[PDB]
This record gives sequence, C-alpha cells and structure tokens, in this order.
Amino acid sequence: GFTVLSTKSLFLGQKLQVVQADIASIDSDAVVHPTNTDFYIGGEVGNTLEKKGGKEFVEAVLELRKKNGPLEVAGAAVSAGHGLPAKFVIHCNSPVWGADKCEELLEKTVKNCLALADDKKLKSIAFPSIGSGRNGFPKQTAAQLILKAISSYFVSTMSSSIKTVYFVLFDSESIGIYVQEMAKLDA
Repeated sequence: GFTVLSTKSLFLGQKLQVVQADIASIDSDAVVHPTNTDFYIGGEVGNTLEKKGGKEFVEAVLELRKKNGPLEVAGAAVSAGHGLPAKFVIHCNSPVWGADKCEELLEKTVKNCLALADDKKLKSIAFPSIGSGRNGFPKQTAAQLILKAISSYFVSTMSSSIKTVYFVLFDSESIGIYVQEMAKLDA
C-alpha cells in the first residue's frame, strides 16, 4: 500500500507529499536510486528495487553502466524501469558528508534528478532519503537541502512538467523531519 501522510501544495502548482511505503512499489513515473559512481545496487533502496524488479531491473542498470560510464559526484542517469511499477529509475551519486560543497553538491544532485525527469516529461518523482544513510548527512540537513533544491528548481524552471514529488521514508523520526521542513516551504 501507499498512504499520504503530509502534503505541501507549492505556489507554482507542484504537490510535495510524504509517504510511508516500499519506494519500489510506488506507482510513480520515476524513482530515485542513490548509488555510487559504478551503479552499485545495495542500501535500503538498491535492495528493494532489486527485490521488486529482479533480472530486468538489474539488466537495465548494467546496460546503463556500459553506456554511461562512471557517474560523477552529483551526477544522475536514467534507466528504464523494466520490471518495476515506476516507468523510470534515476540513479544519482550524492556527495559525502564532510566533503567541501557537500551541501551545494547535494542541491545539484537533486536538481539533476529533477532535470532528468523533466527531460522525459515525467509528472511524478519519488525521492527516498538522499544523503542521510551512508553518505552520513544529518537527517535535518539532508531534508533541508533537498527541499531547498526542489523549491529553487521549480521557481527557476517554469517549463518543468513535474507535478508531484514524493518523499518516501521508512522511519518515524525522518517522517517528522520532512513534515516539519516541507511545512516551512511555501516558495
């Protein structure tokens, strides 16, 4: 299942929503997959995507690694969401906490995801908690940078097709954080 916990309707038309769900089951047009520069599949998200999409999901990622080569820090790249409810999967390589411009790099990362979804005229994108796992970002900092990036992007990209963004979270503390942070946005 998939239940909406909290919604922030932005002034420029976009719905931001917080959900608890297996991100792999989200009916969304795109799903974000935090990876490293070699399209490694693990972590929370790597493993559920694989759990859901099996060989197909994995074949597409491998194909994508051949074509794309290494993913720069902040870079994203798309694979087709074969064997997943999602139509596309956007792989991104977030910066590591403590690196210079780690914060700036993370805003870039989020914008790259969004630009790629707009690049394919996608109308929704599901973000998991980017950065805050193994990339070591505090949950408050990650949440604030992400939501700032997203707000910046939309006010700065009028041609954007994206109408809904999901923040998919498994734990209560993270949910409470996103909920508070979204609520601070109007712009």
